[PDB]
Amino acid sequence: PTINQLVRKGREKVRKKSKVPALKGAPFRRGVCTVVRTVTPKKPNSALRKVAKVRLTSGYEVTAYIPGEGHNLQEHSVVLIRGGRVKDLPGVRYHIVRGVYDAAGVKDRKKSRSKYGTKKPKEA
Amino acid sequence: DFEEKMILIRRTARMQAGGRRFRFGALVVVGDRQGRVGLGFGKAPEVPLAVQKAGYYARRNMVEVPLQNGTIPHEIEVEFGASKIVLKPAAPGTGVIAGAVPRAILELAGVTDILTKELGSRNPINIAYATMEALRQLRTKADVERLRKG
Amino acid sequence: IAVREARKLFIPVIALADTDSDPDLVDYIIPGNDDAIRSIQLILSRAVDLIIQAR
Amino acid sequence: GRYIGPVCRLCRREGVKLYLKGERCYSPKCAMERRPYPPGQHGQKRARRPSDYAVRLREKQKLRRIYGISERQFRNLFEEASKKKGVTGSVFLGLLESRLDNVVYRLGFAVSRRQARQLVRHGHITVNGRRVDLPSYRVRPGDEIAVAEKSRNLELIRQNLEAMKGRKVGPWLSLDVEGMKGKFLRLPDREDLALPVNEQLVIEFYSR
Amino acid sequence: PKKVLTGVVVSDKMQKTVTVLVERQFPHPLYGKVIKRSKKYLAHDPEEKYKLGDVVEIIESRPISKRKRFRVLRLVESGRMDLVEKYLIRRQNYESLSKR
Amino acid sequence: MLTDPIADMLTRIRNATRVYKESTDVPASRFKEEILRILAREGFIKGYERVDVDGKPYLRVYLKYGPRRQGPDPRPEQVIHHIRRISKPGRRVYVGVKEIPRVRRGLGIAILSTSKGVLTDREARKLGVGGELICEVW
RNA sequence: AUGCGCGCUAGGUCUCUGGGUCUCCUGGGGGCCGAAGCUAACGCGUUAAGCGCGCCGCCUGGGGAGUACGGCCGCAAGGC
RNA sequence: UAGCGCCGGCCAACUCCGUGCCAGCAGCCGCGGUAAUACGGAGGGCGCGAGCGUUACCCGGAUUCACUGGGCGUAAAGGGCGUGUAGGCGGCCUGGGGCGUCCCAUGUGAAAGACCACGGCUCAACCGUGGGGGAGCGUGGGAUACGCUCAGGCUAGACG
Ligand SMILES: [Zn+2]
Repeated sequence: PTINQLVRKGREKVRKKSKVPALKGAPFRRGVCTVVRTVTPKKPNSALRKVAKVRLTSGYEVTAYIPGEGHNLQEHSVVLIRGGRVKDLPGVRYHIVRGVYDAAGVKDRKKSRSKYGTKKPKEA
Repeated sequence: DFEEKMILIRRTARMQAGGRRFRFGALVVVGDRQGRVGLGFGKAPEVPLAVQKAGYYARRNMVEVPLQNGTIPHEIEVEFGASKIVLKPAAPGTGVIAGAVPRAILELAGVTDILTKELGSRNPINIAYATMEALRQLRTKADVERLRKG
Repeated sequence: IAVREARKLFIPVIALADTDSDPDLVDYIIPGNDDAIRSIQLILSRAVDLIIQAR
Repeated sequence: GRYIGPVCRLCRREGVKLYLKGERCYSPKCAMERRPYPPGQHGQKRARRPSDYAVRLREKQKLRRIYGISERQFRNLFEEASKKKGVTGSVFLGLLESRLDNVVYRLGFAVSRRQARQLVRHGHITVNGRRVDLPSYRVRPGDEIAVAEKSRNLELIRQNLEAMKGRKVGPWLSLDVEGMKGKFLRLPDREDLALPVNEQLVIEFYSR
Repeated sequence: PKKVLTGVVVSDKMQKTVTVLVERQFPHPLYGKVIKRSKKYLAHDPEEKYKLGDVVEIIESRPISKRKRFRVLRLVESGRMDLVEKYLIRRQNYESLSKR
Repeated sequence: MLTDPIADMLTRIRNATRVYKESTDVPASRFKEEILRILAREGFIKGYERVDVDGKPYLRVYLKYGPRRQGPDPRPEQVIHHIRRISKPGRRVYVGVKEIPRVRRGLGIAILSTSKGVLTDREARKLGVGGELICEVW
């Protein structure tokens, strides 16, 4: 456009929208698990992905994902939610930190222990 | 006598009477790191033959580059199709700041210090052609004076 | 086509060009008629005589 | 701290006779004279053509491992050199050679940069008649790098300085062997160092 | 020093008061184009010797009223009515800019 | 209508140059002739003179080219490759002494309308004055 | 599927309408090829989609959606 | 005291077993149905190192709001068409003003932060002492080319 048009109207700045609205601008939220249900991937993938349903310290209540091999998630477990989205499952936008509040680190991990929080295995 | 460099191997397919028939194309840069650069694009049913054809084409199609202190006399910007390149002179001890294609092309030129930016479309072939054109469109003080003053 | 090929290989072009011709593609040009056999014969004869003499 | 562990494995990986292990890397045991291929299960296979990033990273790693300092310190030195004036490569190489440990190694008080680092850290070395015990200390032209009066009778320094008799030290360094003391004359030039590194790749690496 | 502005009288419908439209030009902060703006100042005149379409000159002064802080110094040029009707038409265009 | 005379002159020069004419005509003006003399001094044009066309003052500009090139496309190299107009009606561009651009590392020229007449970038820097930035030529 | 106004950049050919000294020159309007040039390409090309200037109106991934809410205009269907 | 991440391409690091669309990985493309360098574990390797990863937010990459630096025949984008208000823009030649514009001097632009130099903590972080730079705005003076304004003319635009 002309300089006059730019003076009169100008350019509008683009606004980013958060992909994790439930967190309310926090890295993590502590929630309470309600329903532990397995579901199916989108299309090319076929599995039984474990999904929790959690009510957070915020006003929100959103579906989560449980990463690892095995979990001890009950219907009343108090757990910390995390960022990250699963491409397969249509609706989940959050992960779970394994081994913080009620959840425990998936047993006998040996390679990637920072994720799936597990203590260093004692060798003898 | 001349150094050879590889840009890309791409495999293209044409349909036939119920079947896919392939062909290979190679973009190759040929230079001597003294101010001579050659770029060739060769299509052949096989990768070795494509490379050979590209080398041949590059050897035929050569450009002289007017270097000084291992850099470009003046800044330039050239658009080739929907792709734009920018070249700028740089002080000694800067390095070749470029993408894969411009860095590869300017390395064999003997250029040591340059600032570049790839704009518009970023098709490697078009970028390479734009770079070659930009190199072809460089003038020194002597050339400018000879044109103007005579 | 021949003119184009001569351009490609840096071979100087001599032509007996006429009204409907492009002077730019010809380095050494003879502006004359390319029809009317008389003219063609005259120019070619003179040129060939000069070539023979210059051997 | 710094890198602690095997040495000539780096010689192999870089594929150049890196003089890191003192004297053994001179005698036919540098692992370059025998088994000169990179370490690992696939060390002796046909290697694919390295990428631009691969080449630049290898160059930077080789240069860093020559001096054996932290990556953070290397980055800091690069930034300091870049922010300075003159040619970035030349200034960087000059700054890297100003380290006290490296100067000690160059003078011949030690057989290796690591041994020189240990000698500096343990306080055997003195600058301008004052004890300095920091490997990362930067020296200036016209500084006296000498051995402490306590460490003068050590067998290590004795053999080191006797073996340096009739041996030519760097042009920018002057050594008074009998006095067990040395001098820093000027910043070393690009040509002065016989480093198998093209600093342009280092500049290009840190550019991205 | 005290700020001095120049403008055209566009109102005299008040006792001992006139409305002066001060004109300002300045380059745009971003687009560099020279931009032209205007502002209205209530000026104090005790003698009522100034009329519409008079180019006057004002000076910063101690407050007289809520919106009065300027006094009239000198008449520069008179009968510049063109500016006055320009202002009036610009102002009168507003009725045609409503919604209801 | 015709809103910008100097832009018109630049466009005329460019258009005539791109078709390898020996001459071009532009309506006469003092500012135009000043620009023309500045261009001629730097050896961008062969020359100019004031002619009369159908009872109206005109300026005839003589264009300069390089030698006839070898091989395909034997058209001569241009002397004026690129001529833009910087300060246009509706957006005036002014620069101080510290902000006079260097065009093509000095291989080109920037023509300024300074308080001390129409100068180039070099003359403006030497004298130490700035003004309206008219055009850049390289 | 091409906003308006003005200026510059080879021509060839067919038409409508004027003027002159009437094989032809000179204006205006409508088509078809095509220099330079432009474009992702198709193509445009003195009736530019070329080279420039001034002003205006719009665009910022696809759906959801010309939908919902709010406002304005109509008898209504509906329109912005 | 030596740990942490990674080894399909981006992006530096490859083999053997368990596995058979299950368990699972994933930032994107996607990998897994018995010969997986992509899943799990080993050996090896790469990167950093008293740290290494993950999540949240900002900038960049994004020339993807484009003033520097975009576009509207067919990709998203010319208003259905006129007349016209405010506004924006504007022929040639002289003269007066110096509002924009340019230049010089000067006041301000606190300290701390940024830059340069030299120094004190054994080095560094940190700090100290000097020196500049600094968008902008007052104040005094100078210039008139281009905008502006004013006065007098011209016919190439426009109108009759
Ligand atoms: Zn070794």
